[PDB]
Amino acid sequence: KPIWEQIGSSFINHYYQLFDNDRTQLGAIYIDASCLTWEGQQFQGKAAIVEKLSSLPFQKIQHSITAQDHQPTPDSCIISEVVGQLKADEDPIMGFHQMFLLKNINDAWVCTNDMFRLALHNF
Amino acid sequence: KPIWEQIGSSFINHYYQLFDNDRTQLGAIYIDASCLTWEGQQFQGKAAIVEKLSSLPFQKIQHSITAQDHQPTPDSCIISEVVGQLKADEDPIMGFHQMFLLKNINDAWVCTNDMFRLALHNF
Repeated sequence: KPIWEQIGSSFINHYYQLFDNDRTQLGAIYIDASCLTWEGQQFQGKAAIVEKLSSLPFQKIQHSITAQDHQPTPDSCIISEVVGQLKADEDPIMGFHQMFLLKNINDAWVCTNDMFRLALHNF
Repeated sequence: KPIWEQIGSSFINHYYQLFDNDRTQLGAIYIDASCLTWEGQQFQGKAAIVEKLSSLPFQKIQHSITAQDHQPTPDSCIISEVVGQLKADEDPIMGFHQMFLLKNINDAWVCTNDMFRLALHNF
């Protein structure tokens, strides 16, 4: 795998790792200019984004990835796509799709753009 | 609508008009560094993208957008997300998801990163 795939796959892994153990720690991977579109709702900046994710009414959450793709961009960013399922407490299993735009700032890969959508009908 | 939504939306609309009515003209929206991932397979560079699009086995296709989201990025690009359905010739209706990274180059909006995937779930 090319370097953008190694970085992206690793960022994806670390992201869900954090999200699934303590989403209040996701601030380390967003910056003030970060944009998040979560089920059509928009949020900008590390504070507002973490607040939104933290507000999700779940105690236990687990992401399982069924597919991911990564590409390099001309401004040296990495764009990543992920599809999978999520198990939050006793809720029925739900499919999700997520997109990330990554940029290296201050020698750290951060997410500048995040778009998340859930499957309307699940098995 | 914010400017990034107006531009992303018109680009999306244009891309599908081209795809559904004259796909041989799709190369015009890409540049040499553009990258495409088609149903999980990678085509890096305009030449490979163009050849792959030219190879599509369908004679006629129709796309219908059901949802879209757009965001501005720090380097002034626009990241777009499209959810919809598509029907090719006699194949059954299928769900799809597509992501586009847009950048104004030589003062024209072009797509630098394109990720297309068929979808079994309705996002």
